[PDB]
Amino acid sequence: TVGGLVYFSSVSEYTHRFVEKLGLPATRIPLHGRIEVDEPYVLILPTYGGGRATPDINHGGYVPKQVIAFLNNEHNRSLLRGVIAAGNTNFGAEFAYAGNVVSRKCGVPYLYRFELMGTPDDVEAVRAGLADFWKEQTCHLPSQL
Ligand SMILES: Cc1cc2nc3c(=O)[nH]c(=O)nc-3n(C[C@H](O)[C@H](O)[C@H](O)COP(=O)(O)O)c2cc1C
Repeated sequence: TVGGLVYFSSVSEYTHRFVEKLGLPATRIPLHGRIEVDEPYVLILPTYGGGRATPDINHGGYVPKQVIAFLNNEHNRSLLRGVIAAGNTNFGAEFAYAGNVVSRKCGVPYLYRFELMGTPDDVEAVRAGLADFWKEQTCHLPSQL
């Protein structure tokens, strides 16, 4: 069984580069237009909209508009199981804040955060963490009595 993975990456392609390094297959949310997915997934997304030294989870701009639109589709949203976020620690209290926003507002675990295209340690930690994450779903199977 392949873990479900969905990501967004802008013209700078840093999240795309991270996903390529992961060695796990993934579906990219496009710059424009609707897509749909069919099986449970973890979302990897970068953070935009920074600037506010004392930020608030509800202030808009952190989550890419294409991700908001993707998650407005009830079926896509129903299949979201967790989030991994990227950013730049120079943003301080706003570092990787899209992960905070998605995890709190969609009620899913915040699995990991990283900077830019990620380090080798980030790649390894995400590969191991995703494996452990999907294994934990096997603790939730229906009764077969
Ligand atoms: C306009 C703009 C705003 C950004 N705002 C934040 C931010 O609030 N917090 C953060 O951690 N990174 C912020 N970043 C850094 C990006 O999240 C980072 O460069 C990321 O790697 C971009 O991913 P992408 O190349 O896949 O689009 C911002 C970058 C830009 C260009």
